[PDB]
Amino acid sequence: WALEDFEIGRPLGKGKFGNVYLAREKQSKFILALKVLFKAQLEKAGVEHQLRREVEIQSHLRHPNILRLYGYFHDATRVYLILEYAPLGTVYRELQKLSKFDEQRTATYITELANALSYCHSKRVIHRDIKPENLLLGSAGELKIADFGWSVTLCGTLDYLPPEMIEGRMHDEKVDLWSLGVLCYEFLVGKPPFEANTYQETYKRISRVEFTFPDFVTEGARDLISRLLKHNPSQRPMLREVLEHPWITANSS
Amino acid sequence: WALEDFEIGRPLGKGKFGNVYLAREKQSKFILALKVLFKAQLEKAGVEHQLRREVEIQSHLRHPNILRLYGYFHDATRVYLILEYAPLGTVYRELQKLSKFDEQRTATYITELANALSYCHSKRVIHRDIKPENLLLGSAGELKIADFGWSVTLCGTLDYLPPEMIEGRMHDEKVDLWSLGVLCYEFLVGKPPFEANTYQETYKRISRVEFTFPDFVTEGARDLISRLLKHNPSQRPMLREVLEHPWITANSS
Ligand SMILES: C[C@H]1C[C@](Cc2nc(Nc3nccs3)cc3ccccc23)(C(=O)O)CCN1Cc1cccc(Cl)c1F
Ligand SMILES: C[C@H]1C[C@](Cc2nc(Nc3nccs3)cc3ccccc23)(C(=O)O)CCN1Cc1cccc(Cl)c1F
Repeated sequence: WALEDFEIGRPLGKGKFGNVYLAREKQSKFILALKVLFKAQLEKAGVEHQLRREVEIQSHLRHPNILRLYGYFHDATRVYLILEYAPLGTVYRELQKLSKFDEQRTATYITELANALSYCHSKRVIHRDIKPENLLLGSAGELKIADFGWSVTLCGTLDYLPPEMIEGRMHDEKVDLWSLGVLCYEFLVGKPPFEANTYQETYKRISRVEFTFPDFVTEGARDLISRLLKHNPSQRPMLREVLEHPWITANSS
Repeated sequence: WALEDFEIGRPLGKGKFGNVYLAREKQSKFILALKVLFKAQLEKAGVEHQLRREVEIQSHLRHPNILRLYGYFHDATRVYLILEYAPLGTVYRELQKLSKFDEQRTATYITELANALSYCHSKRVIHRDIKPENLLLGSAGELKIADFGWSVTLCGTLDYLPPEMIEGRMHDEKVDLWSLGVLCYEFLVGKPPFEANTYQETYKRISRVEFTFPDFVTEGARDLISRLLKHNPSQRPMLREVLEHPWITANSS
């Protein structure tokens, strides 16, 4: 794989880490997206190890609701990621356009997200927080997790370590349950549940789990969102509980 | 401060990070220990930031049961730490020499440790795991914590973070309560409570908190050790509870 194998189109975002472009593989004429990351930028920020781990994880993820990584390559200064192109843009842009989503559209997206996350959980892969600007849309309107936000000793010290230092990240697998609650609310309401005018007030609202619903949010949607937005991570439902929630099964396409 | 200000004596340990030596300040003839760390070694291991934070914390710690950092200095390639010299060596060496400690010696050391840790807790400083080889002894037999094992955002992301990602390290302040339990047991018994022939068996014993006491360990010592060695960090006592435990108040000098 080399840069010359691709015809480049319009930019699809610019950042300090990498630029993304629409591209076409020259031989096949297959449309895709090419992300170019600069090695020195990744090294200077101490994110190069984190990137390699996320790319290795992402290589084995094949799901309709996860943005596909077709392959990758590099040269002396840059790493190139060959990605699926999602033609309908972000869920964030769609929410801006529509103001808020109806219950069918929302339950469908939540199902797609929980399916992707359940598929990853079965491979012992968990995801961190999820933002709607990192959720892309395919030609048939399928949502695509596109952030790559995945995660999978000193001598003579084991004897002295407590269980929490050796058992690993205990309930880090529950961060994405809280993200589904925030997204389900944001999709129905048009804004995230803890949004406030200042950092301190936003922090207070999340830490105390202080949120209310507009009157139009229905009983089923409130029940699901209230179960997802638990302060204690272990009390948040399993993804299989989300997929079988009656508001989800009634409204999801 | 410069190297020429000190007369160097015998080595007090050698490692890939730094060498320690007995030293005497030339003008005052005051005995101390000088630790020399190589900047390139610290940088290559990605421990240089961690070191600066621990040294900054350690600069403000003045307690008879914490090894004193008198000051520090550097040149082009190395960082020098000017430390208190503890003439009676480690608690680890004393335990080897005596086989095990009596209840008075043990309760006294536990008190000294809990006092140091309580003093740090009041300054919002917590400690990680504690090993007896990092516990030194002063001329009057006072134990000295000497490991420096102390500890004190993306745009548009706060709205999407769960409480556990913003509230910080929740109960990391409880690791050192588990260390006091392991040390109290090791001091009375002569070996740590979860010691086993293999890594897998040691891991199993800590994770399941599977330990027993030799018949000679008394009721009071069992009560304290059993309260410290709780799997759930939040259920371990506060340091003030350790200091007021009747086995401690009865046996501590
Ligand atoms: C900064 C924005 C630019 C972006 C451009 C854009 N992309 C597509 N489809 C793609 N399929 C693959 C990659 S982009 C379709 C578009 C349709 C109309 C308008 C802009 C479009 C947008 O404005 O929606 C995409 C989202 N982020 C970047 C970004 C964020 C996370 C991950 C990735 Cl990989 C990423 F690129
Ligand atoms: C590898 C061993 C070597 C050591 C040497 C030694 N030190 C002292 N007293 C000191 N007061 C200040 C620093 S050393 C007294 C001794 C008495 C007899 C025999 C050896 C002695 C030992 O064998 O006990 C000390 C413990 N660790 C090193 C070590 C570990 C953690 C922190 C530090 Cl700073 C450190 F140096």
